[PDB]
Amino acid sequence: GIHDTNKQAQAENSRQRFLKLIQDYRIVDSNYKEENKEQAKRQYMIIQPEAT
Amino acid sequence: GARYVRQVRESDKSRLVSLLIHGPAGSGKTALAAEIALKSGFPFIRLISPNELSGMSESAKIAYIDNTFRDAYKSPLNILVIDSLETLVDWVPIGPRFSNNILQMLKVA
Ligand SMILES: Nc1ncnc2c1ncn2[C@@H]1O[C@H](COP(=O)(O)OP(=O)(O)OP(=O)(O)O)[C@@H](O)[C@H]1O
Repeated sequence: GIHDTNKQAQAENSRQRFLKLIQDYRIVDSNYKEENKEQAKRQYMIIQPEAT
Repeated sequence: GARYVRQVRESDKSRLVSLLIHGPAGSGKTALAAEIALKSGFPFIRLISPNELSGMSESAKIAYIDNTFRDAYKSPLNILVIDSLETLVDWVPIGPRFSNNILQMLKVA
């Protein structure tokens, strides 16, 4: 699209949308990590089944 | 403390007295214990602390503490200081995990 302003516009729109997609992915990942932490806290912060 | 010391000194029937010193961390407990022990003025004084017991093995610790209790039954007036019980017995709450044999040995001693 370097020589046609319309093609450049199209490319930039694709870029924006793909960037939004990436952001969404990042968000999901972060949230899930944070949740996995709280569950891993839940399970072991208490007296445990009888010894090995 | 001094009162208790005189009590053990004089009485003929109370031949064994045990004390416990508890409080928040950093309250300065061992200093008090040592000061009482020193100012008592008995022939025989001894100290069991975690600080000595590093790096050695389980059988070795039980042996050592047994020896120390053996040695104190000469000399008809005696004093022993046991520092920081919980770390001698390997406490960590996560399991919780700790060594039961040592605990029993002290409980019987
Ligand atoms: N009145 C007092 N009571 C307690 N400690 C005192 C007092 N006056 C001074 N100290 C200071 O207490 C310090 C020793 O405290 P000590 O070793 O008993 O601490 P601790 O809280 O038992 O330790 P830890 O938490 O490591 O087991 C010394 O530096 C001593 O100067």
